Amino acid sequence: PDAVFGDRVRRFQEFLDTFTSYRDSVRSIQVYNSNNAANYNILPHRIIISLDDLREFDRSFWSGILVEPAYFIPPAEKALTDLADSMDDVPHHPWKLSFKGSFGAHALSPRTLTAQHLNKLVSVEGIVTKTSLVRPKLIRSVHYAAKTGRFHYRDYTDATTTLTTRIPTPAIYPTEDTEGNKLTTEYGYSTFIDHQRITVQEMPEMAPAGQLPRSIDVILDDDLVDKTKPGDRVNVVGVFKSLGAGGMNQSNLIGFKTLILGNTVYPLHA
Amino acid sequence: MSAALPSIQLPVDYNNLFNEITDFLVTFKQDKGPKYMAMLQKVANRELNSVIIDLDDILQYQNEKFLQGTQADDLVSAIQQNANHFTELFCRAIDNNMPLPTKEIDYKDDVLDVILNQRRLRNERMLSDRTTELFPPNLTRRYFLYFKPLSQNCARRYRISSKPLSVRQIKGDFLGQLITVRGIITRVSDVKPAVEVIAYTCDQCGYEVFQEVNSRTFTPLSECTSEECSQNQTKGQLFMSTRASKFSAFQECKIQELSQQVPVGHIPRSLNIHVNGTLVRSLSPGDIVDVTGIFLPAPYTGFKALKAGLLTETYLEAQFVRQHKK
Amino acid sequence: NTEIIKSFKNFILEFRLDSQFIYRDQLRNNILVKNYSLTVNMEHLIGYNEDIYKKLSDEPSDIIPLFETAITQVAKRISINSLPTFQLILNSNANQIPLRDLDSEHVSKIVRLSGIIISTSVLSSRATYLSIMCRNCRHTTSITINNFNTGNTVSLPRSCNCGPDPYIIIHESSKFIDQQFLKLQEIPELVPVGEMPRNLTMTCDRYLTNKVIPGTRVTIVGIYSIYNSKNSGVAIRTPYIKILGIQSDVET
Repeated sequence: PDAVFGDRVRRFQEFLDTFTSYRDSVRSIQVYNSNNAANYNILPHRIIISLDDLREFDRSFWSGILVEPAYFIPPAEKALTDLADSMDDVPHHPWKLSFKGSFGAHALSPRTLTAQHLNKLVSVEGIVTKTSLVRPKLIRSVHYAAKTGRFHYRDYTDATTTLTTRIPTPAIYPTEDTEGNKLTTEYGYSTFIDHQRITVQEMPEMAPAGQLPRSIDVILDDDLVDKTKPGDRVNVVGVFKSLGAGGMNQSNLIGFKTLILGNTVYPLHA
Repeated sequence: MSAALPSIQLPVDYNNLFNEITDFLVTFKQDKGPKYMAMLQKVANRELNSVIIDLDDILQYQNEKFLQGTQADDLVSAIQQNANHFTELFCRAIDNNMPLPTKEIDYKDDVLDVILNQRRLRNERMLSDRTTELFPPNLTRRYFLYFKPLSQNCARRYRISSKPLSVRQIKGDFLGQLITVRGIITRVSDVKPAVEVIAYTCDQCGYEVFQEVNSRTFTPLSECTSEECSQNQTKGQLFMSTRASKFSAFQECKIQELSQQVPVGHIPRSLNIHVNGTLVRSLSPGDIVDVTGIFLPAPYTGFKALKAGLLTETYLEAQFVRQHKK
Repeated sequence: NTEIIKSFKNFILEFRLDSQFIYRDQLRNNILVKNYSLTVNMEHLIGYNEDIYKKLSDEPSDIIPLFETAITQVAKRISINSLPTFQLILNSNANQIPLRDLDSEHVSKIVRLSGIIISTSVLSSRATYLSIMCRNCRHTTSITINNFNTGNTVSLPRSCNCGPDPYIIIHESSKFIDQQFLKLQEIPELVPVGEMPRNLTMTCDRYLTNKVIPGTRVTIVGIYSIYNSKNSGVAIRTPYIKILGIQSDVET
């Protein structure tokens, strides 16, 4: 990595004192992970950040997030975890963000999208309409050989990662190290997360004259699984990613499906 | 290797935890002879083939050397994270400390008793007239292993894996542990002969090759690679036989919710369950049961269409069932 | 390709009727509102020069994407950072071609017609300027597509040897536009006494989306083009009209 990450992590270390109330709530998560171990021998790792001190610290970083979020969230991702280690050193894992938001000018209802609002933080609302099912998903695989001792490792991430894009690894089955070995896939020690795609359309009360509704489909991951029933009035915040190939890879009409990689799915009652 | 598939060290080690398994075997005094002597020998006397190891005995054996005598690492909390590597290795301790010629070698109480001797004595007839590959160890077992959880009083004393979780409570992070669920068995299929080891026959060089079997996919071999036929131009054509291999029973079912743990919203769900071993035909649809067993995902199936979320299919192996309305 | 920009770049700067000249006052008032287009009346081309319209009438698919870059070199003589490619919307009135008689001769020719719109579609995304990196070499590049002829006419290359098509699209640095996919039915007063009313399917670009409700009377000026998907014959194509400029009536 560059200095482009380098100064960028350092400025998110000045975000622990001006609004140090966020540094209080990290310990409260570390409280319930100890006192549950005191009864046996629940809380997620998601920190609600108001998008309100960022106007009062740096206007060139607050307007940075709402324009190109694939370059400022993964820096602020790793900056939070090292502060989530140095304060809490007793026990021996993403630590995601939320963005409460103080909702900006990207407050667009799902009828007005897709044109210049790619790669931004939209705040879409509406009525949920499909509610698909839950399946697990592989992230890390730890192999183990018992003829030479040591464990092993394999990262594996899909195109629906946290925010960015990298070289896609179609890792079916990592086996057969540089020896004569029959490697073993340790379950339990590996990691798995949940995955659920729901589709949301616009509200029929704020609709225009008689037409068909236009829906948009949002991916939820790592925390918000089984949060809303179908047929609820839901406000969602995410990043308007757009993945897939538009028929240019298969050497041969329509193309480029769009998704939202949601964070805060926040039920409303109005 | 370096810079790709690196080595992450772990705080849990596996080297020392073979020996404390061996001391949980027949060298045992809490229950004339111990309970693991005669129950092993009764199976060795071909009177049973389903060795049901309990888990509460692991807990009480820990307290016999906990704060008394030497210090040893925990095993019941070691099982509750892995729960699958402690199945092929717990049997690996058994075959050394087990007397084989205790029973008569008489006529048929089970089939493949005379041919396995001919399988075993011809292999030593292969290694007699030479002046070094034998049968694989997972072939020659002739029993099974199981586990039962603990719920009543042993956890209240000093503090798990026996809580009656509903089907909707099963997160994605339990993949690899022991769980206990409840519900209503439906859509149960019949018994079908599966396979776990396969015996070919070269028919010219005689050397029977084998391989291991994994779920729903296995590939047949090429032509013979044994060194008597090969390194020439004449290589034998090998053919599979069914009277020379090990089969087992297999079944499938689906467990819905018990309709008291259902919410007022979402619609009830189901898990797939494979029953492998001698507990076949022990379930019946339309009842209320409490199923235990390890919970591991199904591997990659082909065609690469719905994949890369792997189509994990979240099935659940069975170890012990506890019915209701006896 | 060469110097046909300068024969059009002088047309925007120097066209002038009696006192107040239009295409430097329609280009300036469509930037302050952030509208990013232009409306050329097609009679004013052939009054100024005939050699320009001779090229545009023969081969329109290769010259209208040359006029779109002749506008964006003029809007940097007025504003002085992000100015995209402008869009050209044109309208005229020669003679309507009825929807029934569209032969095999009108392939890639400016054609206007009329009818009633049946249905619309949902919006989509087409790529204009995308960024490519190779998987092994990691040699970055940038392909800028501006022409529109629906499936594939410009694709990824095969080498920067390396493998079959080693190229990946990177989704973090690109630009996208919209498409609309209407359908259009002929007017029932040109009655098919023994026939059913036929229909065609159009496309629309970034600034004509969401303009017309189903059930109106429109007049549509476009390029009658062809595309060859298999979605029933041997070497069979299918017709469709790439709309550039929908002159609806008052909506009423």
